[PDB]
Amino acid sequence: MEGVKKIKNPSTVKDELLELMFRIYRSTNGKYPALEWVKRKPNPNDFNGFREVYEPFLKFRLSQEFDELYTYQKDNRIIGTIALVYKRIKEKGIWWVPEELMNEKVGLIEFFVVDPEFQGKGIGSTLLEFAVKRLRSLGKDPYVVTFPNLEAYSYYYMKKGFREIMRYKEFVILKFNHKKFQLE
Amino acid sequence: MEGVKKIKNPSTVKDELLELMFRIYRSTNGKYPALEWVKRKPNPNDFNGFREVYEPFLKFRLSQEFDELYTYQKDNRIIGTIALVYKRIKEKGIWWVPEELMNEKVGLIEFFVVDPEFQGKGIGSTLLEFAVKRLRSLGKDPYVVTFPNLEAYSYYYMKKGFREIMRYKEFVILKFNHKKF
Repeated sequence: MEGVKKIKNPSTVKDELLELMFRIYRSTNGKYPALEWVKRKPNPNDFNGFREVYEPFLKFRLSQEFDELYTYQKDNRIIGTIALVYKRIKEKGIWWVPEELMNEKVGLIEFFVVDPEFQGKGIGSTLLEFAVKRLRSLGKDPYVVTFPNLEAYSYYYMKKGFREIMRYKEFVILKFNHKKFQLE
Repeated sequence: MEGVKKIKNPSTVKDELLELMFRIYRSTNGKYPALEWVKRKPNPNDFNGFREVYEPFLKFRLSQEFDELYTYQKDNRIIGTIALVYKRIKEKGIWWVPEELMNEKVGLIEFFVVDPEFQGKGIGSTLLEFAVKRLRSLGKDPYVVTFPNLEAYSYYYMKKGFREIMRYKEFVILKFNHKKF
């Protein structure tokens, strides 16, 4: 048995979600989920370090930020998630949200992920489609945020001695730094 | 045996490279290799459509863009690649680089990939480190070009009807356009 399932009280699945987010952090080698408020990011295989710096963030989002949390479950197991934020965005304090998106027709989608062992199974499409329609039925337009510095090559090169020097056109040029490389 | 091999005549392993690159195309669901000029990218599992659009580029690059091509092999099997461009870069038709950065001190690293089956085994590091060293020796400062739009989330969302509306240094906001979807 499987399917989309709404979580009545998002905070009650924090532990299960925490572990799902860690497996993703490890599978993506520290790429996701994003840790904007973290100076030094923990090793992707370090769960304790991950939890210590992510648990507080999740606790807050599950309690206040998220207005609706949806998950894809298979036999009572969360293998996919997606959250909606639409209740008074102007007062949500969402760090990336500009004044232009602080209006009644704005709907935010976030916390969208899929268990790394269930990719290309149609789960992401089902979740996203459900989320887009849910927001629409609420008279809201769907918006999302993304972090380009997480692009695969840039991310790899960056932690390999390269530094950003230019980003003209649809490209981002990086340059190797000898002193930065050895700094590892 | 295994290790890094310098391909004397890059155009000789064109077919094997095509095969490897298609495996990457399929493994990254159409993300890599980048097909910028392509308005309508072929389905990630469509080898014929992939070749028709990518093979001509690869062919040109192997013969006219790359000055040096290195691979990492396990016997005759290519499982990693990396190329160097540092000779007369102002005359290779390169469009993904600024005119201000096309001097004799510039060295370009491209065609860097590793077979999806050999991740986290040190292959990538070995090749990159080799490339960087070789470039520095020739008195060239190594540079690479990346495509931010290929970021996992962006790429996925853009494929699902999302379009960019606002851009910031650390993030980019995307809005769903039903009328377009």
